Amino acid sequence: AGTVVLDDVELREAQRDYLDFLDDEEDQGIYQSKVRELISDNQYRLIVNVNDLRRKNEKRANRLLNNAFEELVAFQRALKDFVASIDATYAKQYEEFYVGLEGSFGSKHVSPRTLTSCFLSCVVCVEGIVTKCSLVRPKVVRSVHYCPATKKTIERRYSDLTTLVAFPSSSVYPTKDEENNPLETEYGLSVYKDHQTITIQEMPEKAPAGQLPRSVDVILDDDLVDKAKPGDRVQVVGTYRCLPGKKGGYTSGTFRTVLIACNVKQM
Amino acid sequence: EVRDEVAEKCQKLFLDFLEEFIKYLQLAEELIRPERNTLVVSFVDLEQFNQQLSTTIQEEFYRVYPYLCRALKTFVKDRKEIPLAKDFYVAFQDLPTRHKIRELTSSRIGLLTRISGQVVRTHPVHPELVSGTFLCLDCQTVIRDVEQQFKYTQPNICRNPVCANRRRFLLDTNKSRFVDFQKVRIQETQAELPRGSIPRSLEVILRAEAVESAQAGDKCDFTGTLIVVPDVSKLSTPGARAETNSRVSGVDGYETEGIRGLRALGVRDLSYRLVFLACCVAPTNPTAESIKNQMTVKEWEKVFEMSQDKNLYHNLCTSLFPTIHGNDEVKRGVLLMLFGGVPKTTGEGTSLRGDINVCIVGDPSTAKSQFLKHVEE
Amino acid sequence: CNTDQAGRPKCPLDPYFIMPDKCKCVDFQTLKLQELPDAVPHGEMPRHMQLYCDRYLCDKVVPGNRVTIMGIYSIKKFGLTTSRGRDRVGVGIRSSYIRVLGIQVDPQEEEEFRRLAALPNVYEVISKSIAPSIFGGTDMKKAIACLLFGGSRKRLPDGLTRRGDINLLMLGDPGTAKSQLLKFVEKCSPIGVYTSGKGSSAAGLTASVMRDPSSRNFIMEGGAMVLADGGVVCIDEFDKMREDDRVAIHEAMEQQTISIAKAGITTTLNSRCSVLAAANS
Amino acid sequence: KLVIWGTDVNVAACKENFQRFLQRFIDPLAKEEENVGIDITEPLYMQRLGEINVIGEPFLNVNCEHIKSFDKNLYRQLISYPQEVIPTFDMAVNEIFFDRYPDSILEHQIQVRPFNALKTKNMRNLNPEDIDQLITISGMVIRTSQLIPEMQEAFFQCQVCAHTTRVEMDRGRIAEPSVCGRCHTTHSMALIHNRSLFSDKQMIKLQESPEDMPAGQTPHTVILFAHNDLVDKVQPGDRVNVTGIYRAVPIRVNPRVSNVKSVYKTHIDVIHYRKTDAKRLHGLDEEAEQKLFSEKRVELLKELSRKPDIYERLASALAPSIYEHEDIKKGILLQLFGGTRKDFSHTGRGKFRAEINILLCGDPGTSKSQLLQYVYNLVPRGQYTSGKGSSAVGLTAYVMKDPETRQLVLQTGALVLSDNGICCIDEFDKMNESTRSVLHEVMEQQTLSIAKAGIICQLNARTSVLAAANPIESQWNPKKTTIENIQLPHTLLSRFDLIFLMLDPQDEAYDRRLAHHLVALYDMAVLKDYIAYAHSTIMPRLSEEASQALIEAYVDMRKIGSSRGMVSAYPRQLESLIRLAEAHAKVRLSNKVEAIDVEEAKRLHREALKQSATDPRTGIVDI
DNA sequence: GCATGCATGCGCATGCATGCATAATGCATGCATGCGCATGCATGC
Ligand SMILES: Nc1ncnc2c1ncn2[C@@H]1O[C@H](COP(=O)(O)OP(=O)(O)O)[C@@H](O)[C@H]1O
Ligand SMILES: Nc1ncnc2c1ncn2[C@@H]1O[C@H](COP(=O)(O)OP(=O)(O)O)[C@@H](O)[C@H]1O
Ligand SMILES: [Mg+2]
Ligand SMILES: [Zn+2]
Ligand SMILES: [Zn+2]
Repeated sequence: AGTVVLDDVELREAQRDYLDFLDDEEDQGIYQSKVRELISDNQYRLIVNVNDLRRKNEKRANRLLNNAFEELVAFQRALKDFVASIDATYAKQYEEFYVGLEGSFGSKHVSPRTLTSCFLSCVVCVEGIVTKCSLVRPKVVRSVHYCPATKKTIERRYSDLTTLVAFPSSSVYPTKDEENNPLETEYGLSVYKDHQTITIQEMPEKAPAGQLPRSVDVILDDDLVDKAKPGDRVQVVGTYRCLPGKKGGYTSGTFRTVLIACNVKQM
Repeated sequence: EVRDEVAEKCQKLFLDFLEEFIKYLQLAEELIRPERNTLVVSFVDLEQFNQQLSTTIQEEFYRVYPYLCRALKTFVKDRKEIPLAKDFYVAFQDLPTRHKIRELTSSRIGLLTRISGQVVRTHPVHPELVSGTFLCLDCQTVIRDVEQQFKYTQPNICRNPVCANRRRFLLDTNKSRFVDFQKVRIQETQAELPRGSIPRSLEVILRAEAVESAQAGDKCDFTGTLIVVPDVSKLSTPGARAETNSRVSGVDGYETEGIRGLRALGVRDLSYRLVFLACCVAPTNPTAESIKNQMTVKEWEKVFEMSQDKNLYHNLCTSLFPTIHGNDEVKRGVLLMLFGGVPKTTGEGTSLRGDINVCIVGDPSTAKSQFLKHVEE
Repeated sequence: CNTDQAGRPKCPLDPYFIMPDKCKCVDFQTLKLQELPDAVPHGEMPRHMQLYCDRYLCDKVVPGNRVTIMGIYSIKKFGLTTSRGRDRVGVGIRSSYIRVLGIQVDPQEEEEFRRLAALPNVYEVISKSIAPSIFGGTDMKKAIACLLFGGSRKRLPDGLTRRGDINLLMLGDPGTAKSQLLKFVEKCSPIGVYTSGKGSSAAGLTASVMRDPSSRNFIMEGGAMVLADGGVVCIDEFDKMREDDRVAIHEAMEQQTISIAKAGITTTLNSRCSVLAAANS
Repeated sequence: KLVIWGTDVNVAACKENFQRFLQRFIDPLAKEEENVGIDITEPLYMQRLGEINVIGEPFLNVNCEHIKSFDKNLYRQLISYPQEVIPTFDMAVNEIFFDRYPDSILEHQIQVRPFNALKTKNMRNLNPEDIDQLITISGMVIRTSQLIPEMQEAFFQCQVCAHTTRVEMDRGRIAEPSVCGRCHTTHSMALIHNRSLFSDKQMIKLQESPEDMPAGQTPHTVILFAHNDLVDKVQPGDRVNVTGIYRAVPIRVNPRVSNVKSVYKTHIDVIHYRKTDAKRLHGLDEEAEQKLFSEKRVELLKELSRKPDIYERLASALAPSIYEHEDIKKGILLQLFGGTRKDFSHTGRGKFRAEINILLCGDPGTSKSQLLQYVYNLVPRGQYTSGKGSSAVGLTAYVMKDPETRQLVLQTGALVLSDNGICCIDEFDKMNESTRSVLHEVMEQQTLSIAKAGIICQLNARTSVLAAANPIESQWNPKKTTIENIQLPHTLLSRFDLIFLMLDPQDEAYDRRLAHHLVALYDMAVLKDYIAYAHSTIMPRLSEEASQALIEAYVDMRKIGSSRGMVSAYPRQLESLIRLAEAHAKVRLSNKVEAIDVEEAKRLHREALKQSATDPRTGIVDI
């Protein structure tokens, strides 16, 4: 697709606002030492207090709580910019960095029983116990192939959940050359990331007496794979989104709602 | 069902006319032969029999005529045994009024008129559909007796309530109903021309027995109807058009845009043209044995009186050219050319001329074109 | 694809995909309703109905409530699908349901209370009000009244707590009007549970925990003690209790909490109940 | 409602205004010249309504300027929004007619037709501000198509139970029922065209004759649509005035698609036709009706005719700005009157030419061209051709195909448009033999025969020819004879009724008179009415005295023209003498031709050719 | 110079290769849960 965007006032202004938020030169901020600690520890994500952001810039906090995905993208872009600024060498290792959230969310502090469609597409906080966990599985991101017949190597890029909706043109594994010469997959050069799924239930101590419990399903990405175990009391902060069903003609009109974690805390 | 009062009364009165006022029984006796389909009825007999019936038929010709056809069919069926497949038609001759070609207007559509004209062209004869039979391609239902009028018309809708098919049908030609067909062109005569105007041209249509007559170059009177037939490429600009009364709107993804919306509402362009259907064709002004038989006793008396006169050589010279003075030699030559000789053929395959050709050369003003004009007249 | 494209090549068949992030969503719930036992015909199985709840009608009803519902009687519409299963007798039957439109569940008073409580004679009035139909036992009635009012709980900086509720015992001969006082207490208190030893007909005295094998969820069943918080529990037949309940009630009475541990789970439940027990010789 | 959306028109106010005006209006300036057959002292339009009741014509004609004189608001509202104003006028008139004359039988109610909107502007000056407004046109009709039937009410029949319904057209579209009314079947209703109701339509093409002309503007063609009774009220070659609305229509991209073009088309919807003109003579339409109510004018003209010198007076009144050549003007007047149109079909001879063809042969330095221009501008149905500019196919008729519709097989030429009119041919020498071949038949048989592929027809070309010619050397060389100077075939020359040999005598009195007249250069209605009355009210006939005078003139002419060098005589000259005598009889308003007319015709014939001064045995003109 | 020949020129019909427009229904699979069975653990007397 050759379509590109030239100007966008909102996105550029939000990126500038986050750039000013994470400067910490004329202020008593600490995020600079946090970034230096991340570089020292080879980790690739940051946790930022929501109350701190609201104190410094209330409008940005309101927009981020009300709208998650675009603001999170702007955060990640700003992190990439400042990591490049402080030490451009370290930013080469990882594609993109991530943002965690922390602080008192207030009204959005929501129990698994009180999660509703009113909080869709926003960042929510939930307290619960872990009941089901699944095995860690790798997922392909970048694929590399070699052709012994013509001595040529090719690479294909994959982006499935990066974009909201995917199409059959993507997510196709190449196996043959343009002249039907067989290709040999080379697993060393490819790129994979880990994936896990967990389930969280409202704690029996908090649930009303005599009533059945209610649960939420969470997806854990590459960094947060081993941070949870069954039978554990945790607090999860993350986005609440709908799940796109696969292609079909007739739809009943009922989506599946899945919480995508950004921060997992052992209370 | 719903019936028509005027049609029933016209049927009853026309049956009374055919049974009471009998030449028409004698003509129905001839109607047995397979080459005859039409009954010829004199209109003065209708006028004498019932002025009310005559006025009703004149003011309601198109609406009543098919029912008179059924009455005639019942009459011939009662009088004789004829297979039900054959059809029959009615004709009228002696209208007491004439109408000029330009006097034909939209108010006269459907009534009985009589005009005069000159034939210019005749097309070949073809069979045509009258009432068709169709088979539905989805539910295999048979639909019979669909009227074609003046266009190839399919059934409006499949008669099965659940099917509702209006686009896919097959035609079974074996069960269908046919009629002969021929097209002719006529032109307005010179005597009817107004100032600085080109003669008007009209199309005439002949069905079944009347197809034979009206050869090219004739100067004939027609009696029939004036009927409207649709046309295609008349409107380069949008005009009057049809649509459906149902209050139906589109849905997202199937919005009634231009082409799809026009096709969904069944929009058709209302374009039309004027066409004349003829039921009676006559000469404007009317095998030696046949010619002798055609002439009446008084005409034959006149012919015989002319035959045995020597002055026929002289008097014919003066009769055709009364005003031209002298030049009797040219008059005699022109008469001899008019009568002509006898053509013959030889045994070797050659042919010999039987016609005569005449040339006139003269000084100016010697009445040279008067002979040409007199022979043309 | 409804786009005018002349000169351009055209889109294929069935080219549409649903975008999930650009949709408006609302809450959805289904309920199961049973015929009232008060009106079920004799010797006939009860009938059932399915209810649809949208938006703000959700979570307004808890299972076990007696409700009156106003709605629209409808059928499901998911296309003209073919019948399934090995039984195909029924022809042209659409599952029916009810679309719920309305639900009903079956400071001057403060001025009056403040005016009343200021009197010095309120003690006698309250003592008289406590079961006036019962002869004698004025001291017993006053003890029941102060039971109903209850004490005050006090947490401490060390994290230790001290009980703020009152526990009473009544031992006596049969026919001494003990059960009637317990029933009056159960009715009088804003929250009250009346039980015997060994629990009740279909409810235990203490809570229990199980694990659902199909979908792994830790379910807890409400007991007679857990179902009450800040209420009064009247207990007949104190002698018939089983061993497990007898051991648990020690902690329930002392520290007002119950502790249950099973494979992969450890939980502590709150039970802040006043105890009013009766027993025989 | 007080006002109509997009306008300021009130219905009741305009209705009352029109009803009052139909009773109140009186104009003193309109004398008996145009207030014809009406008592002027009485209101005019009420008298018109009374005359309508007398005759029963369902149509009334209203002049706009009278309404403007009564008030300006009504005039402006009628011009701006004809659609909201005219229907009110119809009912306003109908109520008055039915109240004053109850139970008068009519087939339909009264419809009002405005006329004479004051606009003297070039049509190219029209602007979008004037879309859907009332305008006037003065022009000539060249093409009229056949009638088109257009539907107004559709007839539907139920195919299942024979139930029949009628649907009236609304907003130009017909909505056919999708469900029956007695069996409730869907889509069982079929449309039958012949049972429906239709109306007539006609398309006309008109050639503009603007009063104001910019620099370098080509001629214009205007498309008009005429409906109902207005059909067949005009014929090609007629010069008319038209009043109608100005429209705009979109054009389809191609016939098979419904897309329309952005640039709109244009046309004019005719409402009113007028034939009267204050500069040209009366047409044949008004002559065929009894509209000579002006008995005062009739008496005045009949008294004038008895005066002796009126003939010369007419020759004086034919052209005020033209010189002493009285013989030429007398010949042109006799041409205007024309001979009697006898009927000879019973004889079998064919048509007999009853008109007058004249030739003027002279040097270019004369006034024959001005005479042709004046005759062209004076008489309706006039055409002008010049030399090689026209071709043989340009005259008569030519094969065409419509640029708007499929076909228009034949289209008339210059000569046919001149039917019952005058054709002026200039530079007759330069015309090729191909066109002279056509002229040979046109000038005598009054008919044309065309035989081409699929086109065999005979047309009427009853025209009168005024031809101009020059000497071969552009000088009248006296050494050469008349025939050598003219250089035309005798067959073509014999058909001319009069031949005028313009010659320069170089007389001093002529020079003085012409110089004085030309430097000094630095009743028409009575003449028009007299010419129309004489042309439409009298049939000349002659007695035996005129017969013998004509025979004597013929033999004398044959004796004189026998000698070579001069133009010889032929029997057609006798018929020319007859036609001139009949025209002179018409001039005197006499049904009987006297010997005076024959003698005058002989005198004109002798003087036109200058045979008196010409030397009979050498063919050389002398002075 | 006038009479004739004629190479150029224009508009509307059909024939033929490419190109354009259309367009839901039936069958299969995995998740939830009842019903019969044998082992085994825990609880009395
Ligand atoms: N012999 C004659 N008898 C009667 N009329 C004649 C005679 N000769 C000539 N005419 C008149 O003279 C005219 C001759 O013109 P026309 O015959 O057309 O000449 P051409 O045919 O040579 O061109 C006719 O109108 C005719 O009436
Ligand atoms: N003092 C009293 N006043 C009123 N009713 C009494 C009194 N003593 C006993 N009764 C009646 O006797 C019955 C006592 O039965 P119950 O209270 O169940 O005995 P227990 O509590 O010992 O099992 C009650 O129904 C009560 O109506
Ligand atoms: Mg001739
Ligand atoms: Zn069907
Ligand atoms: Zn019906």
